[PDB]
Amino acid sequence: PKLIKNKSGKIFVETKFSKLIGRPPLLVPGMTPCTVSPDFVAATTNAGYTIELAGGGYFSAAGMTAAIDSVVSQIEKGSTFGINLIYVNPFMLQWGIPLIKELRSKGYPIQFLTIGAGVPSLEVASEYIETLGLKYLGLKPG
Amino acid sequence: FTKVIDEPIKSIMDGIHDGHIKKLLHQYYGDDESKIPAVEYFGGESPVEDSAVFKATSSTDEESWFKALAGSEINWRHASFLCSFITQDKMFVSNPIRKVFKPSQGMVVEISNGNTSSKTVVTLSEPVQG
Repeated sequence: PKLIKNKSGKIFVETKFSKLIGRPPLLVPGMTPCTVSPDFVAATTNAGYTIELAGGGYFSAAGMTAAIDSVVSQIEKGSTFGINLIYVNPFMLQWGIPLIKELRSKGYPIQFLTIGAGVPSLEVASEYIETLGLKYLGLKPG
Repeated sequence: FTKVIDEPIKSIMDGIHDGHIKKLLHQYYGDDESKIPAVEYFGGESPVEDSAVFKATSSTDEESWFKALAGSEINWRHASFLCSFITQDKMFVSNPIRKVFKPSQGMVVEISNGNTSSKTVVTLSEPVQG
């Protein structure tokens, strides 16, 4: 680990994850129901720290889209946030992965997708990596 | 460590970050912020000549081409030729500079005043009407 600074003088902890994301190497993981709130996700993003909007409190693509639109409205220009999905419920993935692909096609600031409670198979992970077009893919192995 | 109630996420994460920064500065810099390297912008780095003329061919490697156009020093040119996405009104889209400067046979890019970021100019020329 090292230290770096920008023109504004803000000191960043130069570390591989921080170098990739352009932000400090600290993140708020997807938490049902904590990160479900669009307000908390927007507040963390405005604070300048990675955060995952957890899908656990959303049971429909329309609901998650409304939450994502609320987060986008609440955050500043150029800001970004991730989305967290649980692998144990196939319904969650079936309504979420197409939604993430569609929102990324529209150009939504979905920096990354985190998969918790299970590691996707090689084929599923490849499909996510290719189709979603995210900056990086988070996986929570156990 | 979960003691103080209603501390904003900004305050908590900034406290952790400044703790890490202070400890790193004390240990591997000696409590001197001047030792910290400075870059124009910090981010977008994947985990994996004042006057220059570059030519794109069929077999030219796109990543090497974009690295050469970006240059070594971190600046707006670096961001333009390596940043994968640009920011729309509030949305993220592919980088038009990269899409335009995608290498192909016949493209010649002349970079002038590359050392000076303020005065740096990149001119891409292609065969037009022969």
